Parts: sequence; C-alpha cells; structure tokens
Amino acid sequence: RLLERLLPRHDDFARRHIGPGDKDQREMLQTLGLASIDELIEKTVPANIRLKRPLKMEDPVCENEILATLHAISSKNQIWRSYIGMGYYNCSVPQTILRNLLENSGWITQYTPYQPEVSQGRLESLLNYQTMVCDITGLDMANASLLDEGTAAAEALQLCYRHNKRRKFLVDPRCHPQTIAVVQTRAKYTGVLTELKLPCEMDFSGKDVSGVLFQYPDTEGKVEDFTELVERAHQSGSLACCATDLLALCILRPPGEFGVDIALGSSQRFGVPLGYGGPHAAFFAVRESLVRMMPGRMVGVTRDATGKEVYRLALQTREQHIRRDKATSNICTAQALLANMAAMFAIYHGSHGLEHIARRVHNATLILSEGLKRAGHQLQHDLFFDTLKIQCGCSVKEVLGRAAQRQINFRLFEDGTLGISLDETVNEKDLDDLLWIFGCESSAELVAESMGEECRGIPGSVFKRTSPFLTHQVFNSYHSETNIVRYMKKLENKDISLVHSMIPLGSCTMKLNSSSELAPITWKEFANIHPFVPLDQAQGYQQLFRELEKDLCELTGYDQVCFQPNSGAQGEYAGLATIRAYLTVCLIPKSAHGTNPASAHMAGMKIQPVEVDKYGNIAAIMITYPSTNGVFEENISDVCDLIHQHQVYLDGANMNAQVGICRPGDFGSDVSHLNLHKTFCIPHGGGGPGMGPIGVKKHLAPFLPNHPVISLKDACPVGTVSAAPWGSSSILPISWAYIKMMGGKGLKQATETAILNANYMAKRLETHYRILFRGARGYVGHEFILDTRPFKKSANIEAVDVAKRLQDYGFHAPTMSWPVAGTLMVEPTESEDKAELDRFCDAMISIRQEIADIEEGRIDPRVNPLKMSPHSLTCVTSSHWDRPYSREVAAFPLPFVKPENKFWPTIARIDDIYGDQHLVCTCPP
Amino acid sequence: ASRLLERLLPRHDDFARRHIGPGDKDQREMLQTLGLASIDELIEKTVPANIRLKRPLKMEDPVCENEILATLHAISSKNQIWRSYIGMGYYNCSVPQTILRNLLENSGWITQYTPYQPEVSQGRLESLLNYQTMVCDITGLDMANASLLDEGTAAAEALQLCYRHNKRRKFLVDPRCHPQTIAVVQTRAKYTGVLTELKLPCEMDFSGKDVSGVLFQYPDTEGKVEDFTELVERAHQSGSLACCATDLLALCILRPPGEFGVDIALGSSQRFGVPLGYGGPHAAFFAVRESLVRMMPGRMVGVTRDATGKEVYRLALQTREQHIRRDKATSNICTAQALLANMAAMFAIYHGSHGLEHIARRVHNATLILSEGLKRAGHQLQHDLFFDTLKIQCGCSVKEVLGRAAQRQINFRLFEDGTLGISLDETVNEKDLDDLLWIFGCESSAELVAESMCRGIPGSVFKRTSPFLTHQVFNSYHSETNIVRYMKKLENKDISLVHSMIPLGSCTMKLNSSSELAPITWKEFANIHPFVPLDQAQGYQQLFRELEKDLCELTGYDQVCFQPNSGAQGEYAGLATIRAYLNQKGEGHRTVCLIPKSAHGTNPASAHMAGMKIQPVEVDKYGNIDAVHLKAMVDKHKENLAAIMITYPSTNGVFEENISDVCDLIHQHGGQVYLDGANMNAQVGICRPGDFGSDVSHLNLHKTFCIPHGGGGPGMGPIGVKKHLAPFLPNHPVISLKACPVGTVSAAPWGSSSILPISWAYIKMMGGKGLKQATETAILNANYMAKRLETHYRILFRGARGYVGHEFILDTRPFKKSANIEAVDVAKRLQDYGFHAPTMSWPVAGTLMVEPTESEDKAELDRFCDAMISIRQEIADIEEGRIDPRVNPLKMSPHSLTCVTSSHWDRPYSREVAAFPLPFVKPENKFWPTIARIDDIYGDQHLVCTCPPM
Ligand SMILES: *Cc1c(COP(=O)(O)O)cnc(C)c1O
Ligand SMILES: *Cc1c(COP(=O)(O)O)cnc(C)c1O
Repeated sequence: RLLERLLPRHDDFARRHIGPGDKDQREMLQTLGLASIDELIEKTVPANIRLKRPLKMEDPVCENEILATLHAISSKNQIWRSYIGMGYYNCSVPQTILRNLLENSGWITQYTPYQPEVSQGRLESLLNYQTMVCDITGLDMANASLLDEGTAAAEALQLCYRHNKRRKFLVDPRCHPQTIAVVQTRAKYTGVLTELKLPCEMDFSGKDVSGVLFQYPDTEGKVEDFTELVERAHQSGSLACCATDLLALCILRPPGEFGVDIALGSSQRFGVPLGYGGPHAAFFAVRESLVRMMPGRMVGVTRDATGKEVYRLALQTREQHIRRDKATSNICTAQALLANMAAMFAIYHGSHGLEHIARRVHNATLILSEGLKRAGHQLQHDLFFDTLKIQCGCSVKEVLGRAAQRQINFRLFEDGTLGISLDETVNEKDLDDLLWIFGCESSAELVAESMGEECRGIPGSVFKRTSPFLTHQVFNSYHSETNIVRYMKKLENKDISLVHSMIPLGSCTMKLNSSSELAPITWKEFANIHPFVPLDQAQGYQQLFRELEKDLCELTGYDQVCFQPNSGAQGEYAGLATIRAYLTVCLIPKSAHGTNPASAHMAGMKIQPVEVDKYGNIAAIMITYPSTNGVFEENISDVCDLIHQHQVYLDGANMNAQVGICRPGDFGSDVSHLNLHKTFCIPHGGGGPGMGPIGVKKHLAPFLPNHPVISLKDACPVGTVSAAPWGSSSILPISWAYIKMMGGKGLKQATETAILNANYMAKRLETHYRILFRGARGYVGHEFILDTRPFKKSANIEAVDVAKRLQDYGFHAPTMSWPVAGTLMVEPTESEDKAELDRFCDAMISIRQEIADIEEGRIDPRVNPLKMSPHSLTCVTSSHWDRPYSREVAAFPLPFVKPENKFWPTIARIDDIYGDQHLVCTCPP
Repeated sequence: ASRLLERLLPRHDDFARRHIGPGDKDQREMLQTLGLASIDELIEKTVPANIRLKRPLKMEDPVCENEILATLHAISSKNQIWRSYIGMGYYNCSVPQTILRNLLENSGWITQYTPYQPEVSQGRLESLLNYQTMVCDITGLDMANASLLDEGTAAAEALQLCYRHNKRRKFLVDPRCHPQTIAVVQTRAKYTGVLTELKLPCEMDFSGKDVSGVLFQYPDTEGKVEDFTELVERAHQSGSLACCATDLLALCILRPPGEFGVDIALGSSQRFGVPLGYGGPHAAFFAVRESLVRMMPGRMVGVTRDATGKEVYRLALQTREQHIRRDKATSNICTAQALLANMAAMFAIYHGSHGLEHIARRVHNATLILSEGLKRAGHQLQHDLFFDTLKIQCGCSVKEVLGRAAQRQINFRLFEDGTLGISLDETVNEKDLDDLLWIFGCESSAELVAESMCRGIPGSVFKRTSPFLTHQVFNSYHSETNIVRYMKKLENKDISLVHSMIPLGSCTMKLNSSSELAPITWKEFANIHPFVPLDQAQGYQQLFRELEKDLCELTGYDQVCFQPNSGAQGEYAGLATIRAYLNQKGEGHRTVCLIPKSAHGTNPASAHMAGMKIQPVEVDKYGNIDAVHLKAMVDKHKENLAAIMITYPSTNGVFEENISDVCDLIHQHGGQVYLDGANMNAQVGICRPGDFGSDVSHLNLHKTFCIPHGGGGPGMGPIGVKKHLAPFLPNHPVISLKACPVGTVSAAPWGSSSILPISWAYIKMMGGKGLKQATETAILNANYMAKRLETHYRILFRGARGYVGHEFILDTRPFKKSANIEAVDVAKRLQDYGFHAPTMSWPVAGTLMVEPTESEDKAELDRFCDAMISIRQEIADIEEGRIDPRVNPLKMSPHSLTCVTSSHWDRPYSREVAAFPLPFVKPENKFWPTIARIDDIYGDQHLVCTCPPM
C-alpha cells in the first residue's frame, strides 16, 4: 500500500529480538559458503516435512503498541477481594523484592545453577528457602521447590510407595479438592489405590498402607491434633504426610513436632502474587532418613579447591538427568525464582515480622468470628487460623448479594455453607464490609471492645507454637529496605546471567526475555486474581488463553492446547496419561532427555529403550525433532507411520528449530509439550518458573486434563495434573507477547537465525573440535555437540575442565555430558549477534591451544589454566602465586576480557564428592 | 489510650522501620557510645530550645506501605490520558521499555549523585559523554553540556552567556519562540538588567551594535521551517551572537543550526525516549561554538588520562561552576537532569542515526498526509514547510471541530487568533490520522489521502545532508540483548546505594524507596501533556494541594510554589520574589543581599542571577556567622538591604544558637530573610524555619524528601513563602497559577510534576511520628560517627554544647604538614575500603564533610568509621617513617583491578592491604574502582568533550 511506504511500521520487534542484522548474516553465510538463508534451510531441514503454506497469523504488533493491545485484554478482568482460600491467599508483595528481584534481568535470565562457581547467589538464596521451610515445618531437610501444592502431595504419595512398596494410600477428604484430584491422578497411573477416609475411618491394621495424607489446618479451616493418627500409622509401618501453610505455622505447632514424616504446601503467601494460579514455589520437606528419596533439586554445603565453605546442588544422582526412569521424579524445571522471592520475604520480615503478620491475620479472623456469632450465624469449627466455615442464620442469597455489592468472593461449599479465608491484606475497613455483608449491626471496633484481651484461638490453645524459627543471621540482618536491596544485589552480582554474556546451554534456548514481554506479569489485572474466582471476573484471561491457544495450534499443527501442565515434564506426564486414557509399552530412544523415561515411569508405562545408530539417529513412542543432538532425522514421518501402524508423543523442547518452517502435527505426531520458558521467552528464573502446555490432535482432546474446582470442558478427562486449572496463568502473557509482536515472518526469521548461528559456530569450530553429529548433508539444527572426549587420552582433559575454564573467558558453559557423556552441547539461539558468537568461538579456539600446550609438553599437565579453573578473584589478587602461567593468562586470557567487564567466578573449583559425603542442606552458623 | 481493635489488629507495617536503618538495639548502643540516656536528651543538647516546635507536626495518620499505591491510585486515576498534539515543546514519544526497566527503574543507575569521584563513576560519565556527542552531532555545534533544566531555562542561559561575552544590554527575541520560553527569558533579563525586545527577524535592528544576541526557533512555535542564514549573518556583522531553540527529532532530517552559522543551539531532549511527565523531568540540551566554551553553564564531561595513562572520563573545566567560582560562576545551576540525559542518550544508542531518521521521516510524512487531508477538506494551512506541526485556519467553525476532537479525546493547541496548532509525534499511527481527518470533516482515510500524494523537508533546500551518530557507540547496541548488556556494563562501574553508604555532606543520600519510585512510571502521571486543559489533570491538582499543605506544615510557611525545578532555581525564584515584594512596597532601591562565606556556592550565584549586590559576611573561628561583622555589614547597608541568605543548620552541620536574632536584625533594617532548606533533614519534626523569622526557603526534594539523585538530577526545589510574599510568586503564561507575579522561572508551571509523587509518598507513609524519628536518627547517626572519630581526626565545628546536627567536618588539613597527605588522598583511598568519599573541600578547603543520613544502620556506620580509623593508622605510618612517603597506599589509591591482578608488583605493601584493607572488604562484595587515579589538570589542558574514536 502507498500508506505503508509513506508511513511504514513504527518498529519491528524481530530486529530487537534477533541479534544478527543484515551485515552479520551475510558474513556468516559467506563463512558457510552459502548464498542465502533459504539455501541453508533447504540443506538442513528435509524438504518433504516443511510447511506447505506459511504460518497464517495476525499481522505483527509493533513493540510500541503491544502493552496497549494487551491492556485491552487484561482490563476485562475484575480485581475483587477474594477470601476464597483453597491454598491461595492474597498477601502484601514487598515492592522492593518485586522491583529488585522479579523485575531484575540479573535475577531472572539465568537458569539452573549447574555451574556453581558463577551461581553462588541463587544457590545461597535457595539454601535460605530450604532453611526457612525446615525451621517453620520442623522437619530435617527441604528441597529447592516443587511446582505447586497438589503435585507436591502426589510426590509425597510416590515417595511413600518408593519407601515401602505398599499399594494403598489414605487421603483425608478435608484436603483441598485440587490437591485430592492431583494425588488421585498420580496414584491412578502409578498403580496405587487411594481411599478417601477421615482419621477415625482410617484402617492401618492390615499393614498394607503406604502412607496417609492430611491437612493442617484443613480445607474447612479446622486445626486438629494428628498426634494419635500419626502414631497409629507409624505402628503399622506407614508414613504420615501433612499438607500445611507456612504463615499458619508461624503461630501453630508444626508437623515436625507431632511426628510427621513429610510436610508440604505452597510458599505463595510469603510475598508472591495470586497469579491466577501461579507461579508459586511449593515446599516439600522430609525426615533425615527419607532424604535419599527426595524429589527435585536440593542445595547443599560443600568445599571448594581451597577448602572454603560454598554451595552447590546436592545428591544429584536422585534426579532425572542422572537416574532417568529410576529417578525420584521427572521434575526438571521447578520454581526457583519464586522460591527465592519467598525466602526474601522471610528475610525481610524475620521470624518477628512473620509472627506479627500471622497474629494479625488470626485476630482479624477471630474478630470476624465473634461478629458472625453475635449476628446469629453458626461457625462449624472453634479453632482455626484464618479460615471459617459458616452456616448462615439468614438467607445465603442475600449475603452473597451484599458480598457482590462490595466485590468480595467467598468459597461456596457443596453443602450450602460458606468459606471465608482472611489474609495479610485484611484491615478494619474490610472487616467492616464483611460484618455488614453478614448483617451484623456492629463494627470491627465495637466487636473488639467486647472481646476484651484475654488470649483466644491459637495462642489460648494447646496448639500454640513454642519452638523458634529463623534464628540464623540471614533472617535477622536485612530488615531495612537499604539492607535488603544490598543483599539482593550482592547475590545478583555473583551470578552470571544474560545481562553479561551468551549462555549457550544446549536444549535450554537461552534467548531474549524482552522487557515489553515481561512488563505485564506484575500488572494487577494479571497478578492479583484468585485462581478460583467466578469466570466473569477473569474474561481477560479467557481471551488470553484462546488467542495463545489458537496461535500455538497454528505453530504446531495441533487442534487444541491444554495450559494446565506447569513444566515440560508435567506436559510429558500429562500427554502420556492422555494417551493411556484414550487407549502400556512406551518406546524411548536412549538419546531422550531424562524427563522422558521418568515421565513414562510416572505415567505407569513399561519403558522399552531404543538404541541410537553411530550417526546419532534412532502404547507410544517419545521422539524429539530435532534430535537431542541438534540433528534433523531424514525419515521422521516413517517413524510416526510405523507406530501408528501398530500413538506418537513428540518432545517440543527443540521447537526453536521448527517454528515457521515445519510443524510436528503435520508429520504424524499426536501430542507435544512445548517449553514456553525455552522457545517462547518465559524467563528461566534460576531454574523456574516454566510452562509446558500440550497440543493434541482432535482425537486426544476429549481426554485432556480437567480440574475439580473450575471446569475445563463427549469429555472423558485423564484427571487433573496441576493445582490450578491453567497452571501459572500470570506468565502466559510473556509468550503471547512474543508471538503477537514477532508475527509469522518474525517467528520464521528467528528460527532461521537460530539455525544460522548454530551452523556458523559449528563451521568455525570444526577444525578445532569434532562436531559429533550432523545431518545427511552436513548441517546441524539449532545446537551442536563438541566431542571433547579425545582430550582425555591426549591431555588428561575432561569436559568439566573446559566448562570451568570458560568461566575465565566470561562465559557460562554450554550443556555438559548430555546427550553424550564427556561432551559439550552448544545452543546460541537467535538473540545473540555475530560478535558475541565470535567471542565464544575464539574462547574455545584459545582453549584448544591450551589443550595443545598440554598435549605437547609445553606446560605442566597437573598445573595449567584448564585444571586450576575457574580462577577466582581471591586466587588472582593473592600475594602468593606459584603457577607456571601468568595472572593475565588466568583471568584475562584474550583482549575482549577486560577489567571494565570482568565477571569474577566467586570461588575456586567445586568439590562434588565432599558435599554428598558431608550432607548439610541448611544455612550453616 | 489505644482502641482494643488497634491492640488486637495493629498497623500492618510502619514504613519508618524500613526507611530508618538503626532499630532499637542499634540506637541504644549508639546512645551508650555518646553517654546519653535517650534520643530526647540528644535533641535537647543539639537543637536550641527556643526555636523548637511548641506542638508536634499536625499531619494525617501514616499510611502503611502495603496501602500506599492504592491510596495514590485513588488520586492519579482522576487524571485523563488524552492524545495530546498540543506541541509547545513537549511531544509524546515511545519510551523504549528496556531503557525504562533497566535504567529508570534500576536502583544501580538512579541512587548515585554527581560524578565527583570519577574512578567509581566512569559508567554515568561515559553515558553523559554519549549525550554530549549526540547533541553536538545533531545540532552541528562544537561542544555541549551534560544537561540543563528545561528549554526555557536553557534559552535564558543563552541570553546570559551573550551578556557575559559582549556586555551589551539588549537581547532580541523572535515572538515565534514558544511562549513559556519567552516568559523565562524575559524574567532572567528583567533581574539581570538586560532589555529584551520581541521582534520578528525583519523588525530586528542590529545596526546600533548594542545587541548582545538574538534568540529564534527552528522549527518555530507555529511549525514553520525558515532559513535564518541572513539573520545570523546580519547579527554577526554587528558583533551579536545568534541563539537557536530547536528540536532533536526535527534535526534528524533538517539541516541543523551549526550549518547556518548559529553560535548557541538549545532545546529539550524529551522526545528522545522520555515521558511527557506533565512538565518534567527532561534533560535540556545546550551546545556552543568552540570559542564560547569558557562561558558554558552546567557540567560538561571531558576526556583525560588516569595515573597509568589510560583514556578515561571526568567533569571538565569545573572552575566555571558554582562550587568553585560562586557569584562569578557561569550559572547557579548545580543539580541538573543527568538521569534523563542518560535516558535520551540510550534512546539515540538504541535507534542509531538510522532509527532516528526512520522515526523522524515517519512523523513528518504523517504530518504531510494530515496536511493534504485538511486542505482537501477546505481548511487553510498557514505554512507550507514544517516538520511535525501545522497551523490551521478552519474553513468551518472552530467549535464544531473542537467538539469532535473532544469526542475522540484529542487536544489541539488553541491559538489566541482562533487558529489551531497540531503537533504530531512518534506515537501517531494510521488510526490516529483517521480520527484526526474525521475531526476536520475529511471523509477520506489516511490510506486514501496517501495514495494521491518526495515533498516537504526531503523535497526542499532544508534537506539534511550531514551525517550524525557515526561513532561506534551509536552503531553497536541495537539488539535488546546488547543494550541491556551495555546499560549493565556502565551500571556496574558506578558505586551506588545498592553497594554502600555514600555519606556526602550536603546531599542527604537517604533511601529512595521502591514504593515511592513505582508511581513515576504510571501512565496517569508520566503520559500527560503539561499544557492539557485542567479538567484532565485533576489528580495532579489534588497531589499538588496535599503535598503543598504537608510541606507548609513541616516548614511553617503559608504557600508553596512547585515551579522551581532545582534548589538553585528555588533560590533564584525566592530572591526574585523578595525583589518583586520590595518593588511593590516602594523600596526597589534595596538590592543588597548579605551572604555568609560558608554558604553553598549556589547562594551567591543565585543572587547575582537575581540582580542583587552581594555583601559577604564572615564566619568566626567557631564556624558561626560572625556577629560583629554582621552587625557592621547590616549598618553599612541598612538603607539598601534586601535580604540575607542563611542556612539552618549551617553548612558545617552546626545549629546556630541565636538564629531568631539574626532574622530579627534583618527585619529591623528593612530586608527579608531567605533560608536555604538543603539541610532540612536536621529540622523536620523538630523545628521549622518559618517559626523563627524566615520568609522564604527552597526545599531540596531530591535530598531531604527521597527523590533519587540520578547521577546529578533530576531534582525539585519548591519554595515555601510567608503570606506576604505569596502574591509575587512565579506564574506561567500558558497555565495560570494565581496577584503581582515575579515572572516565570521554569518552562512548565509545576516543574517536573511526575517526580512529585515520590516526596508525597515518603511524607504520607512516614507521618508526623516517622518524619520526626527520621530527623532524630539522622542527628543520632551523625553524632555517633563524630563521637567515634573525634580522637583520630578533628571534628572542626560543633554546637554550643558540643553536638553536631546531621553532618560534620573532619579536618584532614594537618596531615598536609605531617605526612604530605591531602583530603583527596583520603577520598581515593576510601574507594579501596568500598566507600564513595564524603563531600570534599567545601565548606572548608582540604577537609571532608560527612552526612550518613538516617537510612543507614549502625553496622554500616561502623564500617565507615573503621575505614577512617584504619586510614588514620596509614597516615601514622607515613608520619612515623614506617612506610615510604611517596609510595604508599594513600598516594597510590584508588587501586584498580588491573593494578592488583598484574604480574608486575613493585610496591612496599601487599595486594591484600591495597584491595582488602579490613575483613569486611571481601571478594564476594568487592567493588572495583575501574581506573587508577584521575589526572585533573591534564583534561582541562587537552579539552576533548565528545566520544573519542573506537
Ligand atoms: C529442557 C527440556 C525439558 C524441560 O522439562 P521441564 O520440566 O520444563 O524442565 C524437557 N525435555 C527436553 C528434551 C528438554 O530439552
Ligand atoms: C544541594 C544544595 C543546594 C542546591 O540544590 P540543587 O538542587 O543542586 O540546586 C543548595 N544549598 C545547599 C546547602 C545544598 O546542599
């Protein structure tokens, strides 16, 4: 149009997202000996599996309009005061943690702390989170987060099965309903029988029961003594698992002190938004003797090469990347970032501030309780923390009518009674609205005057907490705003992130997490809605779900998406369970991510491994296209046809090599998870949050996950896989914004440049290191493997030496020893420009020459920069220097590493064995 | 006495507990160190009894931090965000979100102040050098400063520069300059003694050789692009200078002032990625020819060497500024708009010349399109050639147009003569063009108008053909990934409040809280045009009233004027109001202003700018105003006495015993009392300047009331006045503030309105109790530090009973004789201990002045005292011969990373002593000075004030 020539688009976000401009791409193409981008794709991606017609999507939205566009959606939501409860409680998110951690690119762009020596910040903070959970729950050791409350409870069930092998598990029906549904789904496919029984109905006599799950306080609000239940279970060989609340436990005697084996719940009310379901770090802590069976990551204390006390992920042999189908769970990405928010919450308040918040909430509930009783309403339970169950003396409708006038939501119980869960945000004004809602012609002031100040409730009961918590210096040091900012910065600056340098982690897609994408996750219209609100309050979210679904259906070739799964691994489990509901043998290549076999074990499938040939190539199969080695298989249609002849799950984690070029649904796949936090810009967050939505073909849609609280429907659902119906809803705007900004053209170009960048790097490094696997005509997809294994024989150099030595050149290492042990796998993504790629290649080329010096007797084979790496500031600034290379070689190996940009590894090399032999997983004194 | 509810259900939080560092335990220990039982005893012994409050501050109940944003939202949502195409120097722009998030809302960019200590400030120094380079390239002039306050104040500075250059008393102003620009220039001329004349180029008479300079605008306020070559040449042939107000976006496609002979180019940098802000803050630009640079106002970054010979940055030719030359300085300006200059530089780095040309072409073509649509519809365009601004005579009724405009919530500029101004901007899309065309009754769409259309600037002789932004810095960081990395690189070179206490005397480096900062980027504050109709800014009005009333109550004044956009502007404004009052009263012969020699350099400069005869008053050996010399000087000038400028407490941190007497004395002899409020952090909740005889004070919101220091701006300097001065307070020619106004001192009626919420939020969160406690702890902390250092260094001045206020001076001068150690040695050596130095060599040369503020806790204060105590022992080593006097830690400081990690080490102390002097300085928190010691003389001898190659 002539308008478009006179008045072009204001901006094109693809130009900001994609690093290499025109000049870079031409030069990279010259380096590959190719005339154009299309030629590269034609020589990489098999012709017969490419798209017929280009992605059909909306015209791209300029970056300078994306927030107004999205506001037109989010403003459709209504922000009521929700006192629904059910595991989500509004809280006061300290603005300084929101600003300096959540909206800080130096906290949120890094991923899992695999490389500890450039990750001590987030490792300390996750150690703070564990310490907090252990102190408050009263149990011995806690993990570095699970996905949500209900999954954490399923993991408790699974832990119990792993401990004693018994096929029965008793559930208290007073657990939250979404918790029950997720535990029953896991039990169903793991082969364990669950029974809904109250403590008095629970029969342990038969010595068949693995464990019991109850809640404290329970879903109705009641505080109950489980000492006797726990003792009865113990005398019959069963374990006792307790879902709980960290705020409640600030004044309640905790599960640890009435014999509980496993304590779990959500950390959400410790300073994290409602988020319309997530993301929230769940907690999960166990007795000392159960720790070998712990799920997820767990920070421990160890030594470095100098003997300094330092942090690192401990007992890693439990996890998916080592033990695969024999692992303690399929979980990979958890909710590291939001665990760190909650730990900062507890550091900022201290035990003293958490007691103040908890007492205040409880007294506000006690006050409301007396007001309602005065007015002729009936309270079902005398002792509670923050939650009342009310039989209305007057009409329930007229109450709800008034409640609607003050825009307040209650929990509507099946039996016609009401749930009210007060929280940290509740003040006098709200109590007055609440008392007016129930027709009590008395204010909160006046009700309080005739209560007196004899202690009542929890402080006046035998359930009074007497044990201390958060006595470590870290929880009693950073209470001024000035101090917490300084502390958050100190830990930030220890962690190498995307504000520093490329993090080319294979199968992680460390691409740009844009500001404009990130902004909306802290908008009140997304962050401050309770997941279980009536749907007329969440019509903005509905529209977001539809638009993102439709877009994702179009990129993948599937028919319907389910947002419920809140990690890739959860999507695999969900996808496999949907295949089983539609219908047990699951074929899995040995090249598959460790989540693949673990998910299948969790979904109750018999795993048959399939071998990989020497060129790297190969109820259901799990495939990945491209290969977890970055190579496109020539005849993937044939594999899909073959399985269908006798369903096909396709792992989507490598979709950044596909988008706008080919689609898994077009070539025979029935179901895929997508990693939104890897391909679609959700921030990696130090190891979470992520989302793992599954696209399915028409025929699987009737069996997709449902939810017992908010209904997601010929339906025949597999069950329920996450605590919240659409998982971590509040981070979904990030991927919607990427997609709507990029458009069809931009998304295609991003995939193009991801492949270009990976091949350019491989090309540059091919005469220095072996590129282990390639496609039929020699080209890789979006990543490649450098075979460092030969340097073991020639120089006694291991991949780990190269990993640590890279830190000295200003780079986080690529992915290590997977899919192939003793190798590096490299994924630059599209967001990094030529000069950044050239620095990484030059660092590797220079390291190659260091290996050559050892291979040639030019430098001591025991004491060289590779074996002594990383080189800390304390090492390099010491007066003591007794090494046969200079300090310049150690810390500034090439001229692009300058004092002006020098990132310091904060410690010497990590000792892996020592920490697991001296297991300490709480902040030491 | 409390309600039962308040005991069962106390306040959710108290922000004073987060703002004030020392808790109960700290304060008890500090009190023990002072030998005092309680806080009240301290105050009783510090602040004289007779000037203290008779009753507590009467203020609203404090607002919990967890409700402050909801409370403020109830005010801000009263504003209406229309699409404003008013123009008049403010043009909506698309603020790149990544710069907003990673710079504006980064505490690592905004908490630091003026880059006095260059070796821990190279980041923001490079960025200000980027800003200068950008201005110089785009304007085509030789050297630019590191920001002025706004467009109109920059134009007044041009007038003043011209007077300084040639001493002629006439200055010609084009009436097609923006009206607020004219009003601010006329106000400055009025009190400086220069006569302005409003004359069009053809009416301008340069032939008498009595014209200092001329000011015109390009494009002018009506939108027109005109050739000023001949005007400039005529002025030059008669000895006058030519000053040009301009627009940086416009100049991306227009040949700039540099290429038609202009001597001074200025304007606002606001379009380059900074919000409308309902007036501010925006960095103004100001650039000059090579030969005029000695007379430059403000700061200016220059290139120099460090001790190793490395190329590095620092503030250049500092002898021009207020802190050195005082009343002989090139201006009174101190705090400028450093942070917003850095935003605009990042804007230009992110877009490059190529992206700025794209934005500018797009805006211009959007205007050309609108232009053809209006002509088709029967409306008359007054000027053929424009950038983004049309002047329209409506073919139909103006009312029916404005009626329709109101229906699409669009504002135009209403000219006095019944015509309309429309200024398009970067935010204007097809949809808006269509609304605009519908507004004027053109039934054609933008698409259709465009189909029947190079013309405009590209088709004219005004086409820009000169390049700009050819340096690598403007062609390197176009990916979002790169610009984030670049902003971080510069952030991490700058020590800030995310690292350690910055105890800068006379700066009040207190907490800039997140919850206070959050609202400044709310659309309801950030995206309103300063000249909108007032029914669109009723939230702002309510904010102004509430903050005014609160500030009136803390100060004892009757009315506040928010127009002045720095403390120094408030001084100038306050002094000018005193002169207008005196003129009204029959007493304009009174021009003498008495100023103690201890006064901030802004004091004498402001008085010179306001046209007062300065008489210095001496200070005695005890640090007080010399009562004999004062009495003499009062008597000498009693018939001509206009004012005194005092500071309570003194600029040395001491409370004067008889300040009432000083005020009474001046009032006895026919003059008014101006009180410099910059030290109000020692007063709030305890005493009030209005109660003891003061008539007028500026307050520094960016010092006492939590506005972020921003690397040297932004600030606000509101003046409180007594009833009798209120009729003479500044007004504004566009939005009426009323009366017999002094004139207009800032471009925007309430200055930088969008940062005012920060101080409102501090005040409403703290309450009467919290504000008092903050002042209490500021005084406690300062005395505790002085107490701990008194046997190692001389505390130069104290109050009558031995106690200081909120700051104190360490007399380091004796170490010159005993060890050949200068204050600067101590300043640089402190960097090695992880601290930015305190304020240096003012009020007393060769000394350090220390202000911890209330926001820092005991352990942080103890770290600073231990660093000083340890440095004392280093000085002792030189005094007693234990270490070389030339080569020791103090003389070699700061110690950079490159120095300490070198293989070559030839110093008589260890690397550990150099970089980790005490155990609290650890690898895990080590802040590195990024360069060796700065060479001060070399840079001023080899003046280079733009980014050098590569
Ligand atoms: C990264 C990745 C996953 C991620 O699973 P999460 O639970 O989201 O961490 C799964 N599969 C493959 C092949 C991956 O590369
Ligand atoms: C900071 C200051 C000023 C002027 O403030 P600006 O905002 O920089 O103009 C005046 N007097 C004293 C004592 C100051 O500290």
